[PDB]
Amino acid sequence: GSHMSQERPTFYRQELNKTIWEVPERYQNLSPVGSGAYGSVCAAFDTKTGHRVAVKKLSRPFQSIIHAKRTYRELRLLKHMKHENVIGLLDVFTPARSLEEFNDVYLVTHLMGADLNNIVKCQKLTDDHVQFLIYQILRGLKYIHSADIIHRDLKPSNLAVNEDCELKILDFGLARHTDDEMTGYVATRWYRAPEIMLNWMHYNQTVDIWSVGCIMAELLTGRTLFPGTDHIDQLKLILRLVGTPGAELLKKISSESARNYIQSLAQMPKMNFANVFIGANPLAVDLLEKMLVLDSDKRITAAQALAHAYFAQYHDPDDEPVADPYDQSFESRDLLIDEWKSLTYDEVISFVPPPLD
Repeated sequence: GSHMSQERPTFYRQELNKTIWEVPERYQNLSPVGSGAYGSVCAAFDTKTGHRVAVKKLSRPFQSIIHAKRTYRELRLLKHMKHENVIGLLDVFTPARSLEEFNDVYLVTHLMGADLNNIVKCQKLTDDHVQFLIYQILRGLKYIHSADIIHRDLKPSNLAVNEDCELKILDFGLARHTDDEMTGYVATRWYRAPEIMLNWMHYNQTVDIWSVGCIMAELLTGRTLFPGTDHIDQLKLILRLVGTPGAELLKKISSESARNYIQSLAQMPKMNFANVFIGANPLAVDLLEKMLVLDSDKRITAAQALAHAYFAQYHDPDDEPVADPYDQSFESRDLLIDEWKSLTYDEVISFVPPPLD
């Protein structure tokens, strides 16, 4: 038996954050929470499940061809990610009755309550919290990478945490397929892998591992590991810890006109990690040493990291699932702005509500 017919939900309008929000009657009790450059966010009561959700309104998704393509890609990635430690798409909708009426896009996700920044300011985390937090990031990351995707912007504000210390990776705005000639700018300075900052090489998924290292270091010490004030300070901060790279490694990671500058620097050896993270669990220190290396070919992977002894209390190889490969073929097409928009419209319309369990 098949459905011949579909019933559009009933929508209602109200003013929130200086604009009219128009959402299905399914969502009630909307109130603003978050503000960002691209879309305002409201908490809401999801009458379908009885749980609180975040509703993000996108009003500039197709402003330009660049915006439009990025919106399409991001929605496909969002629709793809189904994993406990990765943000899921509970719903996506538009009030538009047709493609011609289409502009605003609303995304609905779980409302977590805090991000990792919040958590850090409110406590010094125990080694157990750290184990469990980083473990979950890595479990989510193994899944994301197995989809052939690089997150590219892991940082505390992109990590949602609840009261029970459960975590989800947020924000796929900058995420890309590994095989891309990378577009988009990762603006985050403190958590960004050196090879990305140098903008010289086609980098790999281990850029996200670097980020995890910076985050873990920060959870252990209670302060940002590499809080550079600019590109130069950021570099010197990093080389101080990890030691200046051999000449060979240099060739691959920087342009000559950068390579030359680096060499211009006073050379420094790799620091003793135990002294930087004094009183940290020795296993944690060992793992940091495997993450925070300049050579991306030697950097430990997510799947490897999960099997590291530091996670012995949590590691379950039978419960660390992988994804289907993401198909990025449409993103090689050269399309006009309206065509990227029509494609996005298709993705919104074809959205399949997750089952209730």
